[PDB]
Amino acid sequence: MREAICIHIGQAGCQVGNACWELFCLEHGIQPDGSMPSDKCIGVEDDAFNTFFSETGAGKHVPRCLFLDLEPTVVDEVRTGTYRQLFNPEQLVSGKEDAANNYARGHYTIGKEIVDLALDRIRKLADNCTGLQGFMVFHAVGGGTGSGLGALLLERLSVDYGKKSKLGYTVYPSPQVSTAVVEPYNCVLSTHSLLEHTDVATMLDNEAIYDLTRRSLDIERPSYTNVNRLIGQVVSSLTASLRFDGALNVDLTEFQTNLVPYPRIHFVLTSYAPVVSAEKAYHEQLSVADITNSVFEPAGMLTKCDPRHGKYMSCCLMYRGDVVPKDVNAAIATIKTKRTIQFVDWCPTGFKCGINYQPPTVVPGGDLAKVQRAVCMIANSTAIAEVFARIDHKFDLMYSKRAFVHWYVGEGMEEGEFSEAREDLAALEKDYEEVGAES
Amino acid sequence: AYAQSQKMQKEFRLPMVPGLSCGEEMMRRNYDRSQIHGVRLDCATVIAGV
Amino acid sequence: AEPGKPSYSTFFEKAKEYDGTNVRFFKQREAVIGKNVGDTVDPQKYLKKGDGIRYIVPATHEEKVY
Amino acid sequence: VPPRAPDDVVSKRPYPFQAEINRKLVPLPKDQTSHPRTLDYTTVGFHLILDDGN
Amino acid sequence: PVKPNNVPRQTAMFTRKDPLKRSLFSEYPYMPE
Amino acid sequence: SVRMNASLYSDVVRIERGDYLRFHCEQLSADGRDTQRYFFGCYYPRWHGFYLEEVRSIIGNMGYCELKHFPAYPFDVYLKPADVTAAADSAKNCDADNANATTYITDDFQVDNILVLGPPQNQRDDAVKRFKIVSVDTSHLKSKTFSLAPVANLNSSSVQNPDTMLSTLRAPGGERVPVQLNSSVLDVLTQLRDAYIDHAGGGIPEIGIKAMGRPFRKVSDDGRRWMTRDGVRQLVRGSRAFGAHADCLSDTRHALQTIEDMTDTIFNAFPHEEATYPVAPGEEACEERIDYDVFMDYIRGHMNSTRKKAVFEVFQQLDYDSDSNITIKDIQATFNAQEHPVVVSDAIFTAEKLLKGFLSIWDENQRYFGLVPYTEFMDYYNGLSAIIEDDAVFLGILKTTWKVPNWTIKFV
Amino acid sequence: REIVSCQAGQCGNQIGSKFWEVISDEHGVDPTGTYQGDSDLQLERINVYFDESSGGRYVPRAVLMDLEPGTMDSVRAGPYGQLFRPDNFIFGQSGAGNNWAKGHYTEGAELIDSVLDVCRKEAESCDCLQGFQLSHSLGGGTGSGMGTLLISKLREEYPDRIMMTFSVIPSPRVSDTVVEPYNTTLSVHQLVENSDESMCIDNEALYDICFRTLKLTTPTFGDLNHLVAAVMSGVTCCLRFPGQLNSDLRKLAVNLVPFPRLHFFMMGFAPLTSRGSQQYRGLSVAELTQQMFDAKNMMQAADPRHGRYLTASALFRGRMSTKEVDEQMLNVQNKNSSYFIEWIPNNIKSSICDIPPKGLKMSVTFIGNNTCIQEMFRRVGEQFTGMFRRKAFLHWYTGEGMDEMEFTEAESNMNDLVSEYQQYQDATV
Amino acid sequence: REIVSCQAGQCGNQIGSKFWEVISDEHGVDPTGTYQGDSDLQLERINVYFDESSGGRYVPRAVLMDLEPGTMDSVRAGPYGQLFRPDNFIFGQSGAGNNWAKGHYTEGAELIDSVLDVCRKEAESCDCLQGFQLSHSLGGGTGSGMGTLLISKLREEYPDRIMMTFSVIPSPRVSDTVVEPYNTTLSVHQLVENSDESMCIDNEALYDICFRTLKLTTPTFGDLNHLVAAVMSGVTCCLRFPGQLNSDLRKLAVNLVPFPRLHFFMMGFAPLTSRGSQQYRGLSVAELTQQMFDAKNMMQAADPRHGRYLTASALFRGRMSTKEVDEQMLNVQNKNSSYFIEWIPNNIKSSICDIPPKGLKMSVTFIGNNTCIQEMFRRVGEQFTGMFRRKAFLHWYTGEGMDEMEFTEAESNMNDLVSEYQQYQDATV
Ligand SMILES: Nc1nc2c(ncn2[C@@H]2O[C@H](COP(=O)(O)OP(=O)(O)OP(=O)(O)O)[C@@H](O)[C@H]2O)c(=O)[nH]1
Ligand SMILES: Nc1ncnc2c1ncn2[C@@H]1O[C@H](COP(=O)(O)OP(=O)(O)OP(=O)(O)O)[C@@H](O)[C@H]1O
Ligand SMILES: Nc1nc2c(ncn2[C@@H]2O[C@H](COP(=O)(O)OP(=O)(O)O)[C@@H](O)[C@H]2O)c(=O)[nH]1
Ligand SMILES: Nc1nc2c(ncn2[C@@H]2O[C@H](COP(=O)(O)OP(=O)(O)O)[C@@H](O)[C@H]2O)c(=O)[nH]1
Ligand SMILES: [Ca+2]
Ligand SMILES: [Mg+2]
Repeated sequence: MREAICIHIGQAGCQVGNACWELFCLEHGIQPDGSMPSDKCIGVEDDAFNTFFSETGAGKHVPRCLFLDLEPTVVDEVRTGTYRQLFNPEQLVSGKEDAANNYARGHYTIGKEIVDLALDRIRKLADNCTGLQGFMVFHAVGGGTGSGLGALLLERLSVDYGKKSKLGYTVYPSPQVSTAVVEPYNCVLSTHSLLEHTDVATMLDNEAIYDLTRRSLDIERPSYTNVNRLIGQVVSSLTASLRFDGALNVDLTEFQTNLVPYPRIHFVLTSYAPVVSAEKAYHEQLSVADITNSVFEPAGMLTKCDPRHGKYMSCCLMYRGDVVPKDVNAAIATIKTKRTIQFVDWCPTGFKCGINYQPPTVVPGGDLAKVQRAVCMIANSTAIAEVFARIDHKFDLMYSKRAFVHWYVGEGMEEGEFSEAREDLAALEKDYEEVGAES
Repeated sequence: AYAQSQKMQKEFRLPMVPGLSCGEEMMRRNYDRSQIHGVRLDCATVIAGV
Repeated sequence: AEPGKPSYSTFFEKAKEYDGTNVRFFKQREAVIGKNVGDTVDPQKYLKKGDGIRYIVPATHEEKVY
Repeated sequence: VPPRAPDDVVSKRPYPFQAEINRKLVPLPKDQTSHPRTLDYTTVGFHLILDDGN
Repeated sequence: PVKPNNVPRQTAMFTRKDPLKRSLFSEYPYMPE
Repeated sequence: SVRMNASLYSDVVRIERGDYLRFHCEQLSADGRDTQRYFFGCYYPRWHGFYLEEVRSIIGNMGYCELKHFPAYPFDVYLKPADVTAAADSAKNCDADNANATTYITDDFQVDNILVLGPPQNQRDDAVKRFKIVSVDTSHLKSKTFSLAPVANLNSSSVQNPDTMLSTLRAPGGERVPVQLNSSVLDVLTQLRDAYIDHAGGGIPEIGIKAMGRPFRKVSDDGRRWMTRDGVRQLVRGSRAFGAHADCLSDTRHALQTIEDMTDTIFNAFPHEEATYPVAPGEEACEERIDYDVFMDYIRGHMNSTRKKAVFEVFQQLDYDSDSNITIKDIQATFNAQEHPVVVSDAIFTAEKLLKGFLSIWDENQRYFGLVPYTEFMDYYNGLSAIIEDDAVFLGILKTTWKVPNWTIKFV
Repeated sequence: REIVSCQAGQCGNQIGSKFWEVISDEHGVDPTGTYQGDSDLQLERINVYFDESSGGRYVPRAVLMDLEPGTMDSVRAGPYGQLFRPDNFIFGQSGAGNNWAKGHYTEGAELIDSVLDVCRKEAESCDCLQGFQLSHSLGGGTGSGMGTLLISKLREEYPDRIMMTFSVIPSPRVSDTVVEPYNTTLSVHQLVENSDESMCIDNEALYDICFRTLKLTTPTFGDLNHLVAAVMSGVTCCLRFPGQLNSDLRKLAVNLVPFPRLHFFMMGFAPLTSRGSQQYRGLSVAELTQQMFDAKNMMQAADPRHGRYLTASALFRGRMSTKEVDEQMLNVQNKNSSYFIEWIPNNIKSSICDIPPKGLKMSVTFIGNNTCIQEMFRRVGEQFTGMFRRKAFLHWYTGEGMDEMEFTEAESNMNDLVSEYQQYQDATV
Repeated sequence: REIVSCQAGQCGNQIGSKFWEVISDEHGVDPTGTYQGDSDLQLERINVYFDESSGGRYVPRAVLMDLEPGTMDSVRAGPYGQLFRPDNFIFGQSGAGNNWAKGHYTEGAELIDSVLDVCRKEAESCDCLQGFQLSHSLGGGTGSGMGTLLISKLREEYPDRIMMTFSVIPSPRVSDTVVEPYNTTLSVHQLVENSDESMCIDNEALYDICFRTLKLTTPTFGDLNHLVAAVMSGVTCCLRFPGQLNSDLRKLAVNLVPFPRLHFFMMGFAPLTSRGSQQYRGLSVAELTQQMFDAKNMMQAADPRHGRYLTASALFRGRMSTKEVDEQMLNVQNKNSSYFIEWIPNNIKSSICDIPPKGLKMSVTFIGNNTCIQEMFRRVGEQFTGMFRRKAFLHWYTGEGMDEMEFTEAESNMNDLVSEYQQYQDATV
């Protein structure tokens, strides 16, 4: 019951999933070897690990995750790391040659010889689940594998699994910094998949996470490890509603109905608070109102897209820990009283609240100070057209004289696919503007 | 054997950081190049004694 | 005519219909037969402009479900 | 014919502290720290419960 | 005098240890209330 | 049926028959990283020559871990001196060394033998290391080697020749130095042990001699956790029985003198490794030192191989990083204080409170916070081995103290 | 996965000899083939460059290949010579005479049968060949002509596999061969039309590095080839060791070659300190990037000031944090947008490897597709016009079977490449 | 199952002498005829080539054949010459003159009755004789003529028994007999209709293998005979020893002879490695396949590049995995379809035996019915036509009783055979 299948695609998805699972194992009680102490279990009928782990008769708790990469450079690290015993030897699928920042290579030449094995692993994960809420795919559309093979896997999953919910946590290209030159191409090519075959899309660009780590975690050397730790914390905060009981329990579709107003309007920004260091934790009034204000501030958000420059459509706040409904409602009221953030006219309430009694647990050697109360934001807002317009401008600049297009053409794509993807993303941005426009 | 112990003991090579080598090969005074390719079938392979 | 290689094979060939399972993963080491090229080398028949070998796989239209 | 001169040999230990120089690809062990989790009702409580009613 | 044969080029690309302002790539403007 | 289980080289599959003795051995050191390593080698009697290899399991091309071998000591006719007493004299002259040198013998390659190859041929080891033979196969052996020299130096087990310390430095091929303790030094050691049981560790003798091991946590290049005179004086001060009123100058001086001559007695009782004086500042100099192992053989009894291996197995199961360190959170999540008789039937202690007390037992590592070294673990179970006599009881205690999965995680 | 390396000519053979010395030191390989290494990660991915034998001896996937067996004798009698396989040595009976025609059509045509016979074996001896890497000099006869013949046949047989050609481009000031313009012009268009990513290296820039960047007293070709060995190891460190942001040869090609003909890059290594200079500089990501983009550190002699960077790539090594490295690699663009290209946002590719080189805190290798290599191409072409206009040193090539219009069509490719570089440098948005 | 061997001429005598050297070493049989081996499998099937006497001495089932008793006495003086039965040495009084005419018609006939008598006695002694075997040279006088006579008479007397023949082919480079074209022409048209299959052995191929591949400074004719005897012994490895996939001489014939006249094969052995190079390589089934299909290891001097493999057979020795021996046979066809015939899917038969030869990890004998035997046939036909046009050395054959019609129809048969191979070389599906 309440299972959610994690699908990590690409290198970035692999490290994000590694962080997510090292957080989940310590959250529930599972050791790095995959076993679970009898004490980390209320009784014979305890089932918190059920949604994320399957209990084997030999005592292991195998995660319900599929790691998937076209090169072994990350799965071998996983199999040499601390969770080799935890992770199933299968459901850890790797290829031989990487797509090498090529959507064409990941979606038309080498992703096609991997997608059916990936689907078989996904099916063997799902048939073990009697109450599967949905899939949670972690990837970065910046690279080649996560864009191409991610799109292929999303398409085939949408084809074969019908109307199962699909949360795509994707690391979009950042407005300023990037680690590729064909990354705008990859993002523009994968945006159609992220729009149609991803039921709810979440933006996790490295930029806002880096700035947040610098300014709030007091970390002079932020890195991918810290970014993935924070992303895993956000994922755990969102999905803990069905893991631990609370005053306002929600499920996947339960917050999806309140989050998604229209089928094409499902891209939602994310934020987390109080994401602060141990030194800063004992210097600040970590109240529910304070953490809610930090959430609604762009400082705490994980995507470089200012909502105060746009209009909110539906904000879902997952509170965890010692929160109280009165504190939640008072925070919501003092957020309405602020005029820096405007809700769309046709959505008077625009607020979903989900309260969970389990406070977040910090990984040892981590950076987040474990705070007794926390809150995560999944907000649908019209401001998100900013990032799509900017990546469209980057794509237009790159494609003005058809640079770097010969690989995409020669690895199994028509020249018109770029134009089709560009017009699809332009239509997406235009429909965000139409829905955000006043009556 | 003590002599066998010293013979086993060997010096481990320094790391080859670029730009820190100083042309050590110039201090050989005899540069005769034995013709080990084309006239030698063994190609000067080194094999230990029995 | 050829019937096509069976699904879920661990044996890989070149330019044939391939199952989506990771068949290439199980390729083992291969013995090759050389072909004489010194005879084909000809100073008169030389390298032209635009004559380089480019690996271009055919592009097949893929329908997108909306 | 004069005999050839012997090849000049460099000393094996030019620097007084050459021994300290490390020659291992991974010299330092990975840094790892751990803190004991605070035991509380949150550790085992607040867990979803399923029973058959039987 | 025998002079070394050096390429006649000079350096042009310079960076810093913590170049960007406050190690924040972009800082959101504040709208008052 | 004969060849169904046969390999490429089974005796039935091969038409040729070979003469060799195949021995698996493991290195002896305080380092858990080294103790994890497994070694295999073989001895050919035709040439009286044996080779040694280390096996490591890391992922191959197919995505799953594979075992492969790294030359630990290449094939060679290794020679040991016939006379350990005359080894020093033979080292002076080349001809005397040749006369004294003898090749190894098949009798040397029995189980539990402690063999020494000399300087390492690989960089995995930084000094001369001892190899304990854990298994021997003589199925393909057809001939028995005999030493040509009249006097024979044979590798022997530590249990085979007790009250001896093996020192690789003094003589090539490994040698045994007897340890002589009189009744005075012996019962002084027992009293020091008992004062540690009472004062540093509280009521619990396990924590008592765990507190003993505190000044002796560093592991040298050759393993063999050493005791310098400063370490011994720290041990005497930690024994804590030698106390004085701080306001009384005469009493303070008397206590200091008692600590000094107690340290002198303890240090001089045990055999000393000769100090080294390297010419260059780079090469490490070692002071006069005694082995923590030979000291603890007397101060807490003798531990047998099964007990030692059970200790190592528990440590390996608790250690996931394969870095010879256990996190305090791992210690917390695996202590089984909750099903403990005292909390369940006796109700003297509560589960959480006993668990947090056990967490407080482990001292903080200066280098890495929240990490429990294998020296920590070995000293703590030295406590249990000292306090109990029955090997079956020790095995049961190790089975029941840690809620470990007991799966076989050794690569072999 | 695996990378197979061929080394042509005396220059390329010495380059590969020092490269294999460096790789053997990095992976802990004794010259006697037996393993001697230090960490587990060394043998996690040693098979990319080494094939194992029955006894565990590791033999490089190296094809030593040249008409003069003297360099073969030198490399095999050297310190790490006993590492190479015997059959991997291919030798003729007479030298190339520094003649592209002799190396490419008369002498190299007879040896190419055995060259390809051993090269196919070494290429299919691995589970998944990533690509080919040929080290050579364009000024010589056997290194340039016969090496490009090998490149053409290897591309014909393996169209999809990636190709690198570490070519040591000559310079008139350091002209160590008078037919260097002819040989270079004949080989550059072969590289253009049959090499996935060439690698231009110039003795002028290496010597400038040795004089001012290193301040070496008497640096010999061993010291000089240490740098090319460093960059050759750096371009595959991502394959050989795990990293936070891994990459590969096809990764570099895709992120660095905007158009098929523009695949020529200029190299650079950092850190690279002078003799008495370590105590005067603190090794950090900032100074790594400063020396990487630093002009004199470019080990190909062409001033980046006069050109604009089409693409750049930085293969950083060592345990780091990605935020500082991409801070540096974005801020360099931010305050040097004049030296970059506007219509390609973020001309820079970044890769991170978790294993630093032997005895270094950090390191980086630079791949630079700067448009100012058109200056080197034009300087080669002008002197090619000078020699070809008077038929000087042309009777050798004509009598070795080649036709005169070969030179004309190669220089036509030169002019086309120069024109493409110029019209992509001056193009606007 | 028993195989009885015949040794025709001095070529056959020395070849069979070294063959019995190899067989005695394999079965642990000393020259005195006793057994000092260390395995039961030596006695398990020792009856295939040996017959035990009353005293336990193992006499080989061998017949020796020569007009020249000089080679007879040399074999007797050999280290293992006492093994053969004294009555199995059949010799004449006059030499063969290196003449097929007097080796097949005049002097061959006066001894053919006695040699048939002794062969018949050997077949009687055999519990159920599976195959006659012959070792000889087509270019000789008595090895060729009397060998053809005996194989023909064996064909009529034993039509249901396998007829192995091991024929040494001449070559212009090695040519040490001016009438090699005549003898080969007169012998090929006998072996076509009198031998079930006939692999060809060529001395320049042997020399090339022992020089370029095996790298012996002074390889002797003795270990050249050892090299041929290795395959001659491995052809019946499954006959003499158990295996997961056994096969015998008829199994080879039926899986290697698509049509009755197309039965001219080539040997191949692996691992044939120079001692100075096999320290550098790791013995494996994959490179055993690489060698067996490699042109330089083809111990008949006719490349497979210009021909298409009708059928092939790989008899592996040593415990192995069936696919690691099977993909190496399959994907070779998959990737070299230009060198394999389409209308014969899976051209290679594989066989596995548990016992490998002495001092080896594992071995393999390759037997290929490649279409390139037409090259040898065309060469010998052209040489024969050149000599026959001027009737050179024809008087030595016509004075012994032949007529030109025999030569004309033998040459016509060989030309039909070369046309016959060419038709399937260029045949379409
Ligand atoms: N959060 C996070 N993002 C990462 C990490 N590693 C890479 N990325 C992001 O991934 C983007 C590029 O994708 P890649 O790293 O190449 O991974 P990929 O999508 O699988 O592409 P390939 O490497 O070609 O397979 C970069 O812009 C990074 O922002 C990581 O460890 N954590
Ligand atoms: N409590 C312990 N549990 C497990 N291993 C230990 C413990 N204490 C020490 N060791 C290690 O076990 C090994 C035993 O050391 P050593 O060979 O000197 O012992 P010994 O007393 O001479 O002989 P024996 O091993 O036969 O008991 C060393 O590597 C030591 O570091
Ligand atoms: N870096 C480096 N360059 C070299 C070396 N040997 C030769 N060269 C360069 O190669 C050019 C001459 O080419 P050459 O070596 O004769 O080519 P070959 O005739 O094909 O072997 C000269 O300009 C040298 O600068 C070497 O060992 N290292
Ligand atoms: N393999 C092998 N070949 C041989 C031997 N003797 C001769 N030959 C080859 O056979 C050819 C000539 O055979 P020949 O001596 O006339 O045979 P003969 O008629 O019995 O004397 C030559 O080309 C030799 O290379 C031998 O003992 N072994
Ligand atoms: Ca650990
Ligand atoms: Mg990747």
